[PDB]
Amino acid sequence: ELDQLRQEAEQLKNQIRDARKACADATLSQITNNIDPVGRIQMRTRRTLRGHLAKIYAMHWGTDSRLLVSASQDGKLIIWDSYTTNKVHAIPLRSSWVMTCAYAPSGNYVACGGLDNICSIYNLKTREGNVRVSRELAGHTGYLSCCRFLDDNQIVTSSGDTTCALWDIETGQQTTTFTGHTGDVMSLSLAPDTRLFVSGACDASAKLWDVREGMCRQTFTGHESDINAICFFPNGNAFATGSDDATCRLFDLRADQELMTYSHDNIICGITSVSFSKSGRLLLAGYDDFNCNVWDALKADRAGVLAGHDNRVSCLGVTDDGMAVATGSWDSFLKIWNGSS
Amino acid sequence: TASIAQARKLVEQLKMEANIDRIKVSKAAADLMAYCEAHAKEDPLLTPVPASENPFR
Amino acid sequence: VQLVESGGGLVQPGGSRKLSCSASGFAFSSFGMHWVRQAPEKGLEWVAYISSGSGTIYYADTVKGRFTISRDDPKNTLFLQMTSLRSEDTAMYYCVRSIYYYGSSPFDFWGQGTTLTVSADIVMTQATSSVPVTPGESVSISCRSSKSLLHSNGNTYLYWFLQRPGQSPQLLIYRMSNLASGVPDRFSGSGSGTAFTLTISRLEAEDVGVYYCMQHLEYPLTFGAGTKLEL
Amino acid sequence: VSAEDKAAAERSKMIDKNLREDGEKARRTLRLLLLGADNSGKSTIVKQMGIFETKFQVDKVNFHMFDVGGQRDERRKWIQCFNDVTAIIFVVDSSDYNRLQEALNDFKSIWNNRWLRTISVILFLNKQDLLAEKVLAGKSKIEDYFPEFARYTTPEDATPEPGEDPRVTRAKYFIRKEFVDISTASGDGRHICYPHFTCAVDTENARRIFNDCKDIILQMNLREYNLV
Amino acid sequence: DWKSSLILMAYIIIFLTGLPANLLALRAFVGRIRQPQPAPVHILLLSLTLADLLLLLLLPFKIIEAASNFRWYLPKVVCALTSFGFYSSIYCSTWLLAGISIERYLGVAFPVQYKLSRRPLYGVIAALVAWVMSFGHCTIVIIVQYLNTTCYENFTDNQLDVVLPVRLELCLVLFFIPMAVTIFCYWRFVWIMLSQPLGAQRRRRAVGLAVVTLLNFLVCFGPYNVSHLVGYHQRKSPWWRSIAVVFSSLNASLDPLLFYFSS
Ligand SMILES: Cc1noc(C)c1-c1ccc(C(=O)N2[C@@H](c3ccccc3Cl)SC[C@H]2C(=O)O)cc1
Ligand SMILES: CC(C)CCC[C@@H](C)[C@H]1CC[C@H]2[C@@H]3CC=C4C[C@@H](O)CC[C@]4(C)[C@H]3CC[C@]12C
Ligand SMILES: CC(C)[C@H](C(=O)Nc1nccs1)c1ccc(Cl)cc1
Ligand SMILES: CCCCCCCCCCCCCCCC(=O)O
Repeated sequence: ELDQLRQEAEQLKNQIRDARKACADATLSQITNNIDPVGRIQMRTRRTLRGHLAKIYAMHWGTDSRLLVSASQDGKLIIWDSYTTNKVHAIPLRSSWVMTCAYAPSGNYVACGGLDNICSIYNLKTREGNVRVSRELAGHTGYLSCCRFLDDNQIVTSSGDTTCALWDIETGQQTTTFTGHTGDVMSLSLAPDTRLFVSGACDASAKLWDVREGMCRQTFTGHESDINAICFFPNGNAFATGSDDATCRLFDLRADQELMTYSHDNIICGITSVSFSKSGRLLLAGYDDFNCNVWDALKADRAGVLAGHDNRVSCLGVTDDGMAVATGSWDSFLKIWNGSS
Repeated sequence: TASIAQARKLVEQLKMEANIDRIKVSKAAADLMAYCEAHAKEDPLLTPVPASENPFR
Repeated sequence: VQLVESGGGLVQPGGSRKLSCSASGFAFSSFGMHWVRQAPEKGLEWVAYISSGSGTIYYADTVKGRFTISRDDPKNTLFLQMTSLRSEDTAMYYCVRSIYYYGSSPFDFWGQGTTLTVSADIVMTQATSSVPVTPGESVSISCRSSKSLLHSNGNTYLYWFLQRPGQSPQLLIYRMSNLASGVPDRFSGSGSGTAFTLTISRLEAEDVGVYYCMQHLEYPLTFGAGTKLEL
Repeated sequence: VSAEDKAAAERSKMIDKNLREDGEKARRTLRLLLLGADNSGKSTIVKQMGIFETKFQVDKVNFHMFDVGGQRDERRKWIQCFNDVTAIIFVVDSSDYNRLQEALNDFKSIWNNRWLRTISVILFLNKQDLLAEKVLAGKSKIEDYFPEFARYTTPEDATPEPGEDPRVTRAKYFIRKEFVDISTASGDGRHICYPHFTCAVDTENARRIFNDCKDIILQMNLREYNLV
Repeated sequence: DWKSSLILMAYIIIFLTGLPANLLALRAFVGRIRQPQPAPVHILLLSLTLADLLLLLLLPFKIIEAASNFRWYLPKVVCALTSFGFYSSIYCSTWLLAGISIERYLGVAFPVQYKLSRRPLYGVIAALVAWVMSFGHCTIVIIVQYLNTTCYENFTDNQLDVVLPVRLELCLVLFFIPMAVTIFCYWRFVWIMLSQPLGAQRRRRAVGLAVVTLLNFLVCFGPYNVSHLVGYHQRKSPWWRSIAVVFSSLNASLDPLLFYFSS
């Protein structure tokens, strides 16, 4: 049984690998080298948001591209007004070890999660005028690393117990649980259609899941270390991964293989956050070197370095209209970066 | 044994992953290139916008 | 969410009266509170306002000095000390809460009100004061301001209120575009920086009342003359 | 600024004031992380007390200790959060030599962690009485698992304050030096490991954790004034 | 002249080396004043770099003054607008450095109870008592002389009847108080950082860098202030006052090295 089974696995993997080789008929490089390069993307610190007293661990732009929510080990979950650097809300978290935060598409709710293995949903728009926790989603046997609302009542959370789960806020029970990862899941990225969602795990692999089907569809390998952050191409047919091996990788949902590796000998630290631009031509990517290096998605050429921060760029994010980039770091400063002509 | 059950799962999963209609990288790549070029005018980080429009100006 | 105001009877001219506004059901310390009067058989006008934390206090030019405001966070009570009352001061004083952040709904809840009987401002004009209309059709309520309420931030600060007969004003639309929570989708608002209109698609029996305009671009807050909607 | 943006700015100022007050209130406590094996008896260290937070006060200084139970077997990818802890209280069972090598591997992994390159470690050798009884009996030999013990002799000019036979002192200092070798093979002086000995019944563990956070904080103060 | 020749050289080195360094230092020190929860030390260290820079940015005038063999000075009031900047920054540093010494005793004698009770204000109260008791104690003097109505150096006996005595106070109130607290504080730091049974992180590089910082202070901001006294006794303005202030300025280019640049 174990012999024949591993044998089956081996020959199946052989098929997958060889099938992938077949597809490879060219490279993104040999198909993109004839296009004009982006040039040099220079970004200034257009706004600095301060008030946190500890390392910022996550951020998430609202759907209006104006409000963002930042979570830090201070124990607070602030709702910034990025246009005027005003703190709309300051939610005191039950546990001061938050590792992720999320803003619902509706703008009505926010979520936080950390080492308490509980996702707390806060009702920002309440009649009493105070943001109070509306539901605590317990049932995870590991630290929470990422959470994303589906529309307003389903939230997909990835924990350190090698499982990702789809929740029902009204009932508080896991509608569907996703298994298959052999290591801690560090990030997830919902597709624009909110029908598929990927997850980057510490097993140096990424899996494409289906929220309705409840099981994985594709798996992707090629990273030499843990995947700290993952994103999604705006078209929904590709995604990018940020690993600890200092190389970003762009995968595809159809060719089922990596496309281009964003590497440089100057940088040896791992990528902490990966965020795509509105058009998908620019690949923002934070690094542990305190610098967010902007990568050309179709060229793997460093267009620019957002060099402002003083400790690891911990979270990233691009507005829904693509008008700004917000990078949060362990120095408690959240800086909004915008490009000027 | 739990082991054979676990390995059984893998085989089933691996099978699913194997039987998937993959298209050539040439097509996928071109599609990403297209999207970027089609939505290129509208990305205010690759194509800086006039000061009037940078709401963060 | 409930505001009860008590302490209004009859006061001789030139006397002193203390008003109390009891708050219970929401975060009182996080809400800025206003005092709004309403003379009998007349419109309503702003009187005083104290921010959250008692930081900034603004009085209307006609009540400055004579009236002093004071909130009490520990037991959620709002006070309005009255000194040297005049014969024109007899009005029903309302307790209104207002929270100010990005996307909030100021002037959302109004108190029951207490009756008192004494023995450079943007004037909002509502030329039409009585529109006899039947349920089912659509009635448009107009407003106009001397100064363009449109601000550089992109928000036109004009609010609307509904005063049912023998009731308290209820917020319908804030910032001229956003519908207040609980208000039916039948109400709609539009206009420009100077011209403002209020439109109702389908009118039911509960829409009978007086509609008052509102301005929030500058501290002196001014209401409209009102537009009664007779059945 | 409009009338509703001035009030929004006032609300933001009040939020800032509350945040600063909360930060000032929370800055008076020292944060610690307790790490160790299942048989290490980690919980019993400070005695009279998903994260089992333990708060004890000594010399009018409030200590916060975060025992991260459950989670998964690995201690990585969650230890990034504990980058600002003053010290790490590593507890190891020194009486079970079968799992002693894996304890050395765990300590090596903790010491060489990239995010703990500046966080000191307060190491506790738990189960002193069991170790003494085991080496007194002689049924289990330390040299059986560690061949270098037989050639290793007692450290010259040591400090064996309690009145035990040379075998107990030799074994105790052998384990202590085995941990210290990994402690000093790296760190380049940015952080140091303080080894102690715990009998699973002593109430002075809090004092040792304190007297040692006064040399972790003193070293940190020396680094701010560039006197080190 | 021979004496003036070297003094010029002293200033050009004290200016060529310190100005870049103090500016590099001002960069980092401004940055740490911004990061969350600045420490009482970072406020005092920025203050030292600013006060030091003013001496360096006012050194040009001193350079040309001696360059013109203490003559050929077309500017007039400048001699009471630049002097009040050189002979005041010297006394503001003597006080900040005596405040970067109570921070180093209250941070080695009480290590924990200081990390848990250091509020940035405690460093602004100190940065003011230095400025208020330095620029203030010199302002009063320049204003008083204006009320009564070469370069604030050669004086008449009638002036020496007022200049010599006022100098004594600027030596027994703006140096003997700061020097006392530096010697007491940098005696305990040395004694405590030696007693501590734990070598841990180059404790020697500490009991050593502290002794340099005391000796630097006593050999830079000390020779000049010893002149005020010699003058009162010798009923004259000692010429060596001109060379003493050369050392008092050396501590504007030596401070960036001993406090910022990491060996
Ligand atoms: C008072 C008065 N009335 O007439 C005279 C003459 C004075 C008078 C002025 C100055 C001094 C005097 O020695 N100073 C002061 C000074 C020097 C230069 C510029 C401004 C100032 Cl405040 S500060 C340092 C000290 C110094 O030079 O080292 C003594 C006495
Ligand atoms: C002493 C003379 C020569 C120089 C004057 C410098 C002193 C008095 C001034 C200049 C800049 C000032 C600082 C600028 C801003 C801050 C940041 C704040 O979080 C604490 C106060 C603090 C740190 C100020 C304290 C006082 C300060 C340091
Ligand atoms: C007295 C010595 C230690 C001191 C000194 O060089 N300090 C140091 N700075 C940087 C390294 S050592 C000095 C001051 C003034 C003169 Cl004129 C000569 C020497
Ligand atoms: C010159 C600036 C100094 C700023 C830092 C001040 C820190 C003071 C902390 C120690 C005060 C005394 C504490 C109690 C004494 C004790 O422990 O017995």
